[PDB]
Formats: sequence, structure tokens, C-alpha cells
Amino acid sequence: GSSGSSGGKRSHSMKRNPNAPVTKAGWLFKQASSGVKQWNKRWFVLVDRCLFYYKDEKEESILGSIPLLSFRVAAVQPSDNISRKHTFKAEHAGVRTYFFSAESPEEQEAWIQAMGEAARVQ
Repeated sequence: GSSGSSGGKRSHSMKRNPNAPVTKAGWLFKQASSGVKQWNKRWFVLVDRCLFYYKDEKEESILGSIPLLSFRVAAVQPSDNISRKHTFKAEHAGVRTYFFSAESPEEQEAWIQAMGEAARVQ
């Protein structure tokens, strides 16, 4: 046996509430880390003004959560480095800038409606 890479302190506590209505759900493509250049199709779910992506539609357990209430979603620039079209990325101008591509232009726009708005702090 070998332990480690676990951690011994709680800094942030975020999780999809059990009694929280699903805002919007849909299969999206999450860009890979700076390392490998590729896309990884996963199940995206918006709940509690927050984004939650699961390995599959099963939604067994939240793999990673990202606060949108502190971001400004917006369609990728006309000079972005994304081959696929109808893409959208969110930036918080302090932490980082996430990206999300869409198969059709109808899904992208629709997503921005929920994400973009849910992001606003006003």
C-alpha cells in the first residue's frame, strides 16, 4: 500500500446540493490541459449557479467544480486557437480562463444564456 496525494486540510467546500434543481445539462467538450492537445467529451451539468462535469450521464460523483458566478462567459474570439467552431470560454480575470466547445451553434448560444447569466454578479 501507498498513501499520499490526498491532503489534510479543507479550504473550500463546494458540492451539488441534493435538493438543488438542475439549471441546464448537456454533453459538452472540455479542452485538455496545456499538456496534451485534445478534447475530452464529458457530461456537463449546471446546478446552484455552479458548473459540474461528470464522467458520464450517471452523475456518480462530481469530478470537478467551477464557480461561474465569478466569470464572464463569452463566445471565443475570432482569432482563438480552437479548430472547432461554436466555442465558448469563461474568464474570471484573476484565476484562469476555461473553455468549452459545442457541436452546433444552437447549443453554444443556449449554454451562454444560462452560464453567461448565472455568472453575472449583479
